Amino acid sequence: SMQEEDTFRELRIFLRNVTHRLAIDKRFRVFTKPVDPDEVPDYVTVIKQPMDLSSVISKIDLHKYLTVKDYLRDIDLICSNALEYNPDRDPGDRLIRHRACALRDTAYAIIKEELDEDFEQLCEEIQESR
Ligand SMILES: Cc1cn([C@@H]2O[C@H](CO)[C@@H](O)[C@H]2O)c(=O)[nH]c1=O
Repeated sequence: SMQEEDTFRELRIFLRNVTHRLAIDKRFRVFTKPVDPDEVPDYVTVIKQPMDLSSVISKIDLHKYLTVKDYLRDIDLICSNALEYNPDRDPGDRLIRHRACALRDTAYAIIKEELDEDFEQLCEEIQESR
């Protein structure tokens, strides 16, 4: 449907806007790009599904997200990866875990305030019909 395509285009605009606001926050810099393999060579072995905000933008533009739920699974992945890969009591690990939790919480709070539930419901229904 042309009307369904308008729905998804609006979803994409909304997701780019949320992702931009996360990406510009200084606390979340570490999550804006894939990690440096030369810097952290065991990362690809420990973390099988790397995710970051640049990859999220790429996925939005590739029409990979048809719902906000599918977007949040990738935000959740950014966060869970950070908790799994940096689990220690040392301050560097604690800092990154705090920042990961904050990224997750911030994304969910923006969505809570700014996503219309009926718009998400529409997206989910279109997705489930395909
Ligand atoms: C996302 C992430 C990053 N880092 C460090 O910050 C650099 C830039 O991402 C990485 O190369 C790594 O040294 C980590 O140590 N753990 C992580 O989970």
